[PDB]
Amino acid sequence: DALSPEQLVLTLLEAEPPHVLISRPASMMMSLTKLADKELVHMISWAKKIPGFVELSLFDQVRLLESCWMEVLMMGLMWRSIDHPGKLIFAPDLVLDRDEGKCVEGILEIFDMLLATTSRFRELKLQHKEYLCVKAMILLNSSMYPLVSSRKLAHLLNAVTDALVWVIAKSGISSQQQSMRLANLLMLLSHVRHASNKGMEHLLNMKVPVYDLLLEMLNAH
Amino acid sequence: LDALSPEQLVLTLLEAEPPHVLISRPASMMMSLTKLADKELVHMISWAKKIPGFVELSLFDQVRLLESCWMEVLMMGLMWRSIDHPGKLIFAPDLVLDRDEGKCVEGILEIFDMLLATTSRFRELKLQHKEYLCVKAMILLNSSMYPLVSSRKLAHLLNAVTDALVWVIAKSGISSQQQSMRLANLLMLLSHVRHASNKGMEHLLNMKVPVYDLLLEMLNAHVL
Ligand SMILES: Oc1ccc([C@@H]2Oc3ccc(O)cc3[C@@H]3CC(F)(F)C[C@@H]32)cc1
Ligand SMILES: Oc1ccc([C@@H]2Oc3ccc(O)cc3[C@@H]3CC(F)(F)C[C@@H]32)cc1
Repeated sequence: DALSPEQLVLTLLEAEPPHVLISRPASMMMSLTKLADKELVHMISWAKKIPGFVELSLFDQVRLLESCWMEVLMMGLMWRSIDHPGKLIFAPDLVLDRDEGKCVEGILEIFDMLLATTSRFRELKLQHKEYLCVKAMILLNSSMYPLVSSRKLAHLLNAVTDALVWVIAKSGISSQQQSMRLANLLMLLSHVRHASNKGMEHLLNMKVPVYDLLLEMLNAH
Repeated sequence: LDALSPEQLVLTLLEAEPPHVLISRPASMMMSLTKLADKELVHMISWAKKIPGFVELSLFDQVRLLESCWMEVLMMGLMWRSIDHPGKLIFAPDLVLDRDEGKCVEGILEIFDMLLATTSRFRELKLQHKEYLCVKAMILLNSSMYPLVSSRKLAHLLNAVTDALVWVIAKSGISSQQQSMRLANLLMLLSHVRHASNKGMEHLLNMKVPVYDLLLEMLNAHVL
């Protein structure tokens, strides 16, 4: 019942992470990095509140968290930036516009992928309910391996899909359009995965250790 | 309009399928894969040009899509011809590799595992021949965001191929909830194809045949 469409969406609503303030006393990358570390903590809490997630093997839980985190953060970023072209609302005291991305090399390229994907969600008029479904799906779909408890993950992923399909249905649009909107949303996931891969590569080409800090949190989990 | 109809479209993509590519071998594993990719790219252009309406996009978009997708389309091809043989990758008729051979070159094993794992999901879903034809066109048409944010034309084309896939899934006979679930399951896999594509690109650029520059030459010739 907790995985019933309407109930599931309300449950994901309440599970939303709080606002994160970095509280600033290289530096741009310092801030982004301090932010990620803080957001990751709340991201774990968020996942655990997704009905059934805690019931997957701890193996799958850790697996999913480890490979999704960057995507989920960027999905979050895109959603709070969605109404402001040219800008990225990373956090309540960290708003960066595109050009601030020229400072650090390699980043401008990523800002442009994030801004372009956000632009696309804006054009589709992504709803609050749809966004809650898509973000859970990003988590649940982040890793193939735990799927090829696997029974449980597949069932959970189907449940969230049903909820997204349900959300699209009460849209009142025709059945052809419903299929098209589902397809348009899911194809955007490719692009969120893409920006995620670019941001990971760049983070690792860098000389705060988010990834190791994440692994500590995961061992804590 | 009618040439983009679900039935005609699937048949048109069928005929547009690239030929078998023989690498014809007289570092080495990576030499082979690289010489193969280069040969496949030529035919991939031809393939794209046969997708109804592709040629009627701006040359700028045609080049954007081709440059962004090529690795994904290649890997989509790989997964499809490997789909019935777990543990193996049929790259080409004289180049079959199994997981283990991926240990030789460093970094490659991880990619093989992503490819093999994605191929296994396509096998579990029982990907159909005409579903595969639709998905691979979608991979091309959805490879780059920028050309969409002639943009009217690309969105129309992307909708036509999607309609065709939805149509393919419909005549499957299954219920309406399952049709939605199948569409969703297929498209979520695109994320994993994109992913393997990104790992394979990164690995290719960390290397010391120049596939990407050779692609840009082909792209300039396509342009001239
Ligand atoms: O809510 C958040 C969402 C995403 C992030 C990431 O932060 C870093 C940090 C170091 C690094 O090298 C790459 C990145 C990537 C790429 C990006 F576009 F700059 C932002 C990404 C952080 C918080
Ligand atoms: O049909 C084909 C499909 C994909 C390819 C690619 O070939 C190279 C070549 C050099 C390199 O550094 C990376 C890769 C990636 C990664 C991979 F898994 F090894 C195979 C990929 C080639 C032909």
